[PDB]
Amino acid sequence: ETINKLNRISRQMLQEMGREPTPEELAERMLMPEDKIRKVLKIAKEPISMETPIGDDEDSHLGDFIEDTTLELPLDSATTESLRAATHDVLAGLTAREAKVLRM
Amino acid sequence: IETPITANFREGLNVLQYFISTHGARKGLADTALKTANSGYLTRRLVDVA
Amino acid sequence: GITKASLATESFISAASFQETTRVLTEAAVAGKRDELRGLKENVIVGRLIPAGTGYAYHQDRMRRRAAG
Amino acid sequence: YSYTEKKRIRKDFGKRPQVLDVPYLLSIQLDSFQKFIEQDPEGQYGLEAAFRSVFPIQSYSGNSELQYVSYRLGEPVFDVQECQIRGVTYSAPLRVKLRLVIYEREAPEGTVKDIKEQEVYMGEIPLMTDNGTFVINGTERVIVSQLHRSPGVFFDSDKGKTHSSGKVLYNARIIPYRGSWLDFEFDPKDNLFVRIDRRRKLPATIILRALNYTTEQILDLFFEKVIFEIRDNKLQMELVPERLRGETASFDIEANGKVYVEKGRRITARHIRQLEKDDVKLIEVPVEYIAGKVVAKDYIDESTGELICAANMELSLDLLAKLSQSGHKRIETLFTNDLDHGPYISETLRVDPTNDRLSALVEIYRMMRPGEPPTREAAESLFENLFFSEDRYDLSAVGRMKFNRSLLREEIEGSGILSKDDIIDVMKKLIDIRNGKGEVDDIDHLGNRRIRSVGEMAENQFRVGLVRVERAVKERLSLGDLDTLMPQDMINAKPISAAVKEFFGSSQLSQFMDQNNPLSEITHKRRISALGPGGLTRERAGFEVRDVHPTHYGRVCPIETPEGPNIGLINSLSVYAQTNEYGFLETPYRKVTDGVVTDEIHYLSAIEEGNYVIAQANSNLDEEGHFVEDLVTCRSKGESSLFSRDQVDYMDVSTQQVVSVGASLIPFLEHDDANRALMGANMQRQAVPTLRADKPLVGTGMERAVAVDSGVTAVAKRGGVVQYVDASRIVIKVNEDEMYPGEAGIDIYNLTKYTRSNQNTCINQMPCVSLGEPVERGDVLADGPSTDLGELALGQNMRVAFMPWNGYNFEDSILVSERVVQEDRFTTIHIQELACVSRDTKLGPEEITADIPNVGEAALSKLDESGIVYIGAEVTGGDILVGKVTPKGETQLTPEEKLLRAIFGEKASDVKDSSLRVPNGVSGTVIDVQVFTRDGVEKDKRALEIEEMQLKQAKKDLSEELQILEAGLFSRIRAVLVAGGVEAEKLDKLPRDRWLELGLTDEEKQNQLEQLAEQYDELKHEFEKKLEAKRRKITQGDDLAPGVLKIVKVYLAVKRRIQPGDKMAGRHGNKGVISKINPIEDMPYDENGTPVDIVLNPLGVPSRMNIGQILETHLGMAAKGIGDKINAMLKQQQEVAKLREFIQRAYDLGADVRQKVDLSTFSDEEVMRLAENLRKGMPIATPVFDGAKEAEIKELLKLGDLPTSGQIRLYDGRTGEQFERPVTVGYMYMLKLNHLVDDKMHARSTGSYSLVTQQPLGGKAQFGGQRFGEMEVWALEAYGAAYTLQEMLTVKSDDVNGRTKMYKNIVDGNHQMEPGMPESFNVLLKEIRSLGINIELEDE
Amino acid sequence: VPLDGGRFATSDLNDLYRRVINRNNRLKRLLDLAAPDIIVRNEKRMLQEAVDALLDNGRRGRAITGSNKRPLKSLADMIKGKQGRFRQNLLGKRVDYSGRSVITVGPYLRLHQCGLPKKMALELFKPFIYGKLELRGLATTIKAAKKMVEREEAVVWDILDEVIREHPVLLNRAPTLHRLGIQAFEPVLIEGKAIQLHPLVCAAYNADFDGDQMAVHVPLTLEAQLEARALMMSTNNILSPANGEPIIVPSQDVVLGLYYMTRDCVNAKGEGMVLTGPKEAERLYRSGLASLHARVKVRITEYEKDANGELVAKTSLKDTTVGRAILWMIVPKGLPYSIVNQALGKKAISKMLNTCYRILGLKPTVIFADQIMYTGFAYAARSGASVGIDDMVIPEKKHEIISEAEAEVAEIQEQFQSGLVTAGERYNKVIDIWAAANDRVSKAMMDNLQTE
Ligand SMILES: O/N=C(\Nc1ccccc1)c1cccc(C(F)(F)F)c1
Ligand SMILES: [Mg+2]
Repeated sequence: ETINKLNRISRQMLQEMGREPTPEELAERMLMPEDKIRKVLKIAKEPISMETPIGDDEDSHLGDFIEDTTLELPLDSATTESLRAATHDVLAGLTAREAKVLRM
Repeated sequence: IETPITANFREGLNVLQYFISTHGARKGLADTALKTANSGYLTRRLVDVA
Repeated sequence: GITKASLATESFISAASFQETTRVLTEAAVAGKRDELRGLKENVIVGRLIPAGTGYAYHQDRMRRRAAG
Repeated sequence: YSYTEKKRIRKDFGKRPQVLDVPYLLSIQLDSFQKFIEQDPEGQYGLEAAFRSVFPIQSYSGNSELQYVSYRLGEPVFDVQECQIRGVTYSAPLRVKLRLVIYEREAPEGTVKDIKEQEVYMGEIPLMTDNGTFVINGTERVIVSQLHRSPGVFFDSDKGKTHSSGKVLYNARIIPYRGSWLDFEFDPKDNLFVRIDRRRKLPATIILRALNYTTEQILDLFFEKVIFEIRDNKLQMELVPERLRGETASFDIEANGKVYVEKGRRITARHIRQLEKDDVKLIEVPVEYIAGKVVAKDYIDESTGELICAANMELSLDLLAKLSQSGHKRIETLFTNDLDHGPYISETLRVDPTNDRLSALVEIYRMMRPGEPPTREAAESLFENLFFSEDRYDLSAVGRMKFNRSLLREEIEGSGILSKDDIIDVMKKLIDIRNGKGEVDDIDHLGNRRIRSVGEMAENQFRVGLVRVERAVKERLSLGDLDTLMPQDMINAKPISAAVKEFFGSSQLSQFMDQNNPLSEITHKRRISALGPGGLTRERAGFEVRDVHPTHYGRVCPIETPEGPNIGLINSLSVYAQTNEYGFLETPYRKVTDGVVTDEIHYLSAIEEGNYVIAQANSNLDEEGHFVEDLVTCRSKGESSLFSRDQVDYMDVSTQQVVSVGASLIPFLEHDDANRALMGANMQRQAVPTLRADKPLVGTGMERAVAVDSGVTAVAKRGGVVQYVDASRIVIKVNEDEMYPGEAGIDIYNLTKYTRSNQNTCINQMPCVSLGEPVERGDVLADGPSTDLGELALGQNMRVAFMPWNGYNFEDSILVSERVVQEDRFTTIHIQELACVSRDTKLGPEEITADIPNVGEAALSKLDESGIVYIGAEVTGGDILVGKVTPKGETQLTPEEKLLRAIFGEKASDVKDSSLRVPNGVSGTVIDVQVFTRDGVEKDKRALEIEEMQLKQAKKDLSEELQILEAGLFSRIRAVLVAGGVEAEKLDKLPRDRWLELGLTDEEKQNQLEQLAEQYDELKHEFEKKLEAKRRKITQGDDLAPGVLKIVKVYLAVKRRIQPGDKMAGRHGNKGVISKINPIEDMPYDENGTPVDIVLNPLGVPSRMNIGQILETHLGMAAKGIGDKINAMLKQQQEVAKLREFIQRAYDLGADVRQKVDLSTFSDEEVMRLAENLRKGMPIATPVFDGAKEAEIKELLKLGDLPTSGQIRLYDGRTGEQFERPVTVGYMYMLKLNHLVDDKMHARSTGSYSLVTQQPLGGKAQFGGQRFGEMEVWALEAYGAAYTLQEMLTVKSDDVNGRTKMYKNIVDGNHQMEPGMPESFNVLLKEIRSLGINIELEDE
Repeated sequence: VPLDGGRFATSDLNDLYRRVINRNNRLKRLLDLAAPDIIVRNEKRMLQEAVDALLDNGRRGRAITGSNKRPLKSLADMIKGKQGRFRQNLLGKRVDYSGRSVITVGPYLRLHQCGLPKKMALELFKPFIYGKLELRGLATTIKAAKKMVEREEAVVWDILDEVIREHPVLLNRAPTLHRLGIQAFEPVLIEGKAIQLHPLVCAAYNADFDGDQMAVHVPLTLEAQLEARALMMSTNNILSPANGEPIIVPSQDVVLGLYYMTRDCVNAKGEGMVLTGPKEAERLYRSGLASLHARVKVRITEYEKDANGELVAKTSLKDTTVGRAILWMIVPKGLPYSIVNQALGKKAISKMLNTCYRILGLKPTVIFADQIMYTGFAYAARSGASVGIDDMVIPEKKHEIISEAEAEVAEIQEQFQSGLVTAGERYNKVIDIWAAANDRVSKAMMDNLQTE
């Protein structure tokens, strides 16, 4: 209902301002804290079909371009496996009780 | 056409002769570019069958 | 004809590749068809060694071990 | 002769005088849009027309009407430059007056109230640049002209392939500009059928019934009448004597006591003549002849009131009896002949399932919208709404015109809808074609091919916006309260604005201008496309439409078309071509009246040109211009042959008009095979500009036109003397004759300086004029990129030798001397725009601050306190342009990392480094930085520095304006005051500000003083308002996307020179890729000791037949000869006489050319400069097909001191020994296309990966791996290599496990693979199993 | 998964699945509320439609995705894929450890190698480089190794020279047709961004030099190295699999070289003299005393292996030219002098390699071919062959042929004017005379150009 309420104002104010109300303009018109315009206006958007075609009409579709950011680079994982050998080596360099206490 | 190209490339070709050569050119490019696709399709069918 | 002969293939995974996928999958799914691989296309699809060339040694060694003691 | 022509003149071979000179090349683009947005006080196309169409909008019966008054386009929010920098669209607000009237309920019509809402705003429509371009987002964009099937009626064949019985078929098609298609077609049974759009087939007559025609009137329409009389008793007949043609006597034909024809004797022209001259109106026929004859109208029994026979029924000997005894004297029958007049419609009725109008309407409505129950009002509404509604249907003007014309009508203009007469006429014509009289048209003809352009299309999209606003207005006017709402609350902004924005922003015809090159620009702006909306597709249409047609002559260039997926679906516009009044393509011609060739020009369209006989561009006439030979090669109707002396109606205007600006720029084109010429004109558009714009040494004479007409250069608005010349600006003092009385004046040209182009090349203007120089109106003030002194230089000509050099030239390969890379001539300047975005995450806002986790002092050095790189700082790959950091909290580390941090006491930051760094390997100098900020967020340090700087620069510039202007005006006041009251020394003493008080004796000069006063003060305040406006435009926070707080754009200028791997080509379609860059030491040299720049492989010359590239070489050498000689005589400093002599000698050249020449030119100051400009080489113009000849070239070589062969002795720079045989050396113009090798080059080891299916994907512009396809797989399969293939499709790509497990082994020194299963197939399993299909992996 | 600007993007299946859920749940509700039949039926049909749309869309109504006209992609469309019949193995797959670029010549190369841009080889072999850097202990850890090669420290180039040596790379061109479309080469580190490709191989790839690009792939696993070297290697395919004829046949410049080399003019320096052997024949030529082509008798020693696995030798005075004499130095062992004594056209120069292969075996044929290429390029370069505008000779009799043939057409035309011949027969006649004329001019210019 809030979103709709914003739309209503944006309609008159579209030609009334001759350009369009500033992003903070509809904010004063509305009751609440008014910085909420950004959040509400953003979250209100509908997700884009991951099958949305881009370029060439070719089978390249939007979803094909979305990379995995949750993965871990091999150039790193190698250094994890290496760091194991590192700290494991250096933990053989102290007394067994210092080693036990540090590994603990 | 019953009036061939009487000139050649060492000499100049006039407007008409060149305009008439153009069709042969475009049909050449089109035909070859198509025969590439035909060849490919054929190899496809072939490796599929073997 | 070649395009006709390519139609019949024991392996359904192979057929699903170059033929009409939907029909092949259904028509195989009813008979409970069991794909044994044994071919190139299917092995490429499933991502293991090609039953030819360098790989021919492997598959052979596997093919004879199969249906045997 | 002009002023920059005195600087340099191009020696022009060729004979044919130019009767007409090349027009404005940008014509189409500007004219179209000029028509779109404009005020036209009538229905002629424009915003006015599109308004008058959908308007006025009345509600549904409610008598609340909204009409349209007038519209206006407000001044642009930002001008072109600012709009380019900021990134917004160059557009004007559309303000339209609407009038809302409310009629008193239960009228005579009168209004309760009418509110006129002043100019409600709908949308902002984009504006076209003076150069015919649009700026959508900060980017110059061109909308390609479209080529489609012209609206009207069209008759086709479809012989052959259908049914394989031959017999052809005949179909007509009515194609409206808007609305449904109406198709008519025959079938193998000769039954006429009709289909609306592509829909279900219906028997033709079923439409006629819907027009309210009973069967009797259909027969009455399509067939003639055979009259039968029963007079006395037993069967007479009316006979039109022509009816007996093509038929054999079925009985004794006798009348008037004289027997004209016996039984079994076919009736020929003799019998017919006899009957005609003996005038036999009525003859006696047997009762059995009507056994086949079909009755025309209905027949009833007068007494019993019962139907004897229905209309269109076959009579029998018994039926005749039953209608005879009823007292019927007359029987009307159809006139039917299986040869001449066909019995088609009659048999069409027998396949017609319907009876009356309502029946037909039912079968039509159920055809268009099937499955749903039909209604009377529904069928009527639909059928009336299809072709008969002013709303849903238009052929417009072109449509109505072609329609009426093709129907052999008189009226060239008429209603925009269909009439019963129209449909009936079309059917009649189709039947006439099936009957043998008349022919079918063809689609490829350019009379059936219509040309749209930006304006028309934009009009269409705006129209669509207006219909979707119409629905809204009616929807609101449904429930409305009287005086509260007004024409604002209804009409929205977004719908129209998004219609137009969706057009210019994304459309197959809307594309980024290709600006790497003036030729590229100008050849893009003239372009045609049969693709896009309302056009065909590559997949759809075959070779017929792609192919060159005889009608393409002089209209579309035969040799310039793309070579690829779409060939001939584009082409290009010809040189002299123009859009026809109706929108067709017409070409210039010379009218030959009687036996004289008149120089009067005449423009002929595709259909206009058809019947006339047209002469050749190449022909021999003399004196009065009478044809020398008794017969000359000409083309009349669709073909070319020898034609008699005086037959010819017309003649070609130019030797050029067949080709296009691109093809017209190829010298010695006549000597090149069409394929290679095509490729040549195709690649010439790809030439990247060079650092020093050179000039073509070998040329055409079009280059001047291409240079000037394209906006790359800066042309004088008015003539005068240059007051000031700077690398920044140029100020010209206007002559009084060209000058307006008020404001006095000077014309100030602000030059474009180094800035980003669309292709990321450098676009920069340089002044070609010097301080205090005379300039003429229409003269080049400053050259753009790749233009020299008003001509077009797309590259640099150079010394070339044809000979194999150690295989380094092997295929097309090019071998280039080090002298070239050292001279920095083929060097190129690239301008790249890199961006940095500061977004908003739930974790926090991103900072542009210079405080960056994990960077050395060397890293943070090149950045200021604010985090942005300094202007002018040279950077390379990895350098930080803009420091940026985004919050990521709580890293969540592991045990050994925790121990590590414990020992080394490091605080692992809550912030991650997002900073924009120069992409790998690219290196250049920073020429600019821009900072966009959300309106309301505090501008940072650097951005503020920038704002103050820009402010001061603005004030300085505006002040300069006002100063030069004011001085210019007061200098005029000083001059006018001196007439009638001259005081010379007295006037300039007192302060200049106090001058305006002093008057003058009675005269118009007092009123001139008045004028200068008014305009003075006008400028004075205009400065003020302009300054205020500029300041506000600087300070306003630009509106950005959601989530982005601020954006920093850095502009890098990289200078790349030339390296092996770069693509190079001549204008002749000869490609090459530089192989080795060889030392000047190893270069083949001549006896004089002068090395050669490039060594071309001769083997490339014979096979691909382009012989022009050789001629171009030869003449080129010759040209250089004329240069060298002069270079010596200038270095001799002989005197003006010797130089003048030699130059004139050059400019004459032995006989019969059209050039003329000097000594009208000032013998000292002007001549020496010309000689100075010629010393590099002597520029030559070879007209396209009018170009030079071997003899002329050899003669110029005689003047050169150089051999006739064009070949000399060359010595290997290595052994110093000679080369057997002479080798061809000369000067070839060579282009650097931008394929440049450090763009194309890519490599990847282990990069990012796609989420949906785990596969290699570039996310960093760190490129995704190469795609290994099916064919490559087969290639691996032919070899015995299993492991290469497995590793190819498993570990190197698709295996999320195997890839890393591989990497660790690759570093460990163990080469193996533990493959696992590719994730693609593993996903496919889930996809299959997601259905009701169980797919399992068995056994072990 | 989320995007930039806080926007979201998702597969269409959700839109589909969601529907199937909703309606399904609604149906359950309509059961517990005891709805009339007409309602629950409609709900059942709707559920059927939703499920159908989910599984395979387009077999009933073709439902459209939210706010977007384009029909939403269903599971059957997920399986089928597109570009005709391609299942993501079939169309292609992105692959790590690979690259590509514009290609250039590199005639200096042996047939078994290829020029590889330094930077490309650096980025390609990166993991190998990392492992080798800390194998010798030049880098403390893998991280430090990365920092080293990323800094491009001078020491890494030599390590790259190590990891490159015995380690073949696969080269591929765009239109792969037969198996020769991919071939293995030994990498040669080369400054510059272009790939260098041996000329003799340019035939197999159908690769011009006009800007065609080639792709490189690294054979990671040991088995891939040995597969590449023993199968996909350049030297291991010298023959087309289609027919036993050599695909390594010299292309253009080289054959013009050998052609210009062994050929003879009528009179030239050194004509008629005699020399001890090919050595002093070349010595005669380079010093400028004797012409490259002149009729000369020289003593040669040829070989025939015609004994049993054994090379016979025989010496004689052969009547040959200077060029053929010089060229003979290259021809290995058991080949007869008869093979080089001819004019050496593109056809004969192929049968040379062929006979060499069917006689001496693989290795000699390889090295022979290489030598033939080198000498071809060299001597062709020496020859100073070129093309001028006067190199193309038009017959002197052309205009006359044109004129007579032009008389013929006006003759047949005059016959058509008088009705002596029908239109079609006329057409055929005129066309025949013009064709014949063309043949005449062709066989004029052929004689003049050829023997004059
Ligand atoms: O004599 N024939 C022709 N002469 C001819 C010459 C110039 C322009 C137009 C026609 C001819 C007739 C049809 C089609 C073609 C074309 F397009 F292929 F060049 C050429
Ligand atoms: Mg090529």
